[PDB]
Amino acid sequence: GEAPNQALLRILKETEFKKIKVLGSGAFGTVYKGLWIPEGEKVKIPVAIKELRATSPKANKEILDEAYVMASVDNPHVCRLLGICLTSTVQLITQLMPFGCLLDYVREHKDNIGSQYLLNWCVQIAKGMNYLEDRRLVHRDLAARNVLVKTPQHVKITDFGRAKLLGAEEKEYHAEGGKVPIKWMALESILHRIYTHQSDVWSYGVTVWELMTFGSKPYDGIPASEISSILEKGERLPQPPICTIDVYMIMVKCWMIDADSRPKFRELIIEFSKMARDPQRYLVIQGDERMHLPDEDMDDVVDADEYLI
Amino acid sequence: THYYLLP
Repeated sequence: GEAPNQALLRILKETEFKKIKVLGSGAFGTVYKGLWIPEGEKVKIPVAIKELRATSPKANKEILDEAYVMASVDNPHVCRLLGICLTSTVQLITQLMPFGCLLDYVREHKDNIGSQYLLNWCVQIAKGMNYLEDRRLVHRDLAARNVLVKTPQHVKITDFGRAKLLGAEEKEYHAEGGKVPIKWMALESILHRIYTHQSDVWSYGVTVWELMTFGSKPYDGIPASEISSILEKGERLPQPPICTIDVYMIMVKCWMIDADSRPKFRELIIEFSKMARDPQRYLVIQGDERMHLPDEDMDDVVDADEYLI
Repeated sequence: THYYLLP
């Protein structure tokens, strides 16, 4: 049923980019802060270079489809892969998201985050996920930890390691066993390993709840060994303090057992953007009307969202 | 510490 994926995968030279700094390091290798300078194009692009140490051919093999997936997507609210570099240790180059993880940002700036931003972030994630649904794609790991902050007003969806494409006939994806983020998953995902766009809506609901609680742990202090029994018994995450019943009504609908009864991402865009126009009415935060939120040379620097191929 | 064993 499907159209040809004529997306372009760009192979980069190691001499094409400069490494300024190390953001983080792990057994999975080290992420570098750097600038990408296309040979003779007079442009410097702030990048995140994530490239790994002890490679197993299994590790290599599909660090690569994450790259396959990211190269295929093109949306203002989705992290686009800039290119890869086939060194001794394979190089993956993405757009730099300076403020980093959204989960860490709301924990760090919980004192200076207004209702306007929170509602905006909800819309943008909803837009990004809606683009993913159009591309017949299921993320399978949507969480606040996997939304990156370009600017406080611009966020993008990331971590496509578990993402899967759906065939034209396909409506559900049936997975295989492995370690999974239980407390973000839909009930059918936990029980029958079944995933869908609606299973992302569930996960989308939890992500919002995280933001509204400024980074609280979902079902904190309760063992994951039977989150799914509790979900069957009818219990859900509590209503965040700042949340009007309006906003919390929306989260609850995402946690419906009948996946078809859950809101589509295109509708979540509408409702949250409806509330985004009158923020104070839908999110009660103290000192809300007074809050404001906002590295190496910088003459030829262009952001990746402005550099088109 | 939030990736779990699925039965």
